[PDB]
Amino acid sequence: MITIKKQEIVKLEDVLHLYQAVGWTNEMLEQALSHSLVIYLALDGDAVVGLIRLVGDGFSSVFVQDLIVLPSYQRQGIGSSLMKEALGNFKEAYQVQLATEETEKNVGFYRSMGFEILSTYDCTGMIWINRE
Repeated sequence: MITIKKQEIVKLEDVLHLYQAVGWTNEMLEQALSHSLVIYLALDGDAVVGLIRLVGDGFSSVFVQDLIVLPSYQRQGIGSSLMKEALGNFKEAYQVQLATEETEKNVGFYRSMGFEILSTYDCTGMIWINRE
């Protein structure tokens, strides 16, 4: 049913429906898509139903920047598949990280993928809020 395909060029038109599906806010994104380490798509025949996008230097640091499945699919291992194929390229990267809404669903899913929350190690993510 579902195809996981590595992508070399990803144009925003072909994936904008996925970001809309979550949405939206803010594009930097057109530019971002060219400057990522890797992108995989999830395909239901010809339909684009999921995306993973990794960023970073690819050696010391890799970040799971976008992980999207259409909320209409899901719970059939699409997110897992996307994660396992993309991260397979980076199995020796020094640190691999991500930031998520801290819900039981999100956290339970990333833990099933082998990720742990930073507080378990007395660490924290921080985000730039005040730029002046």
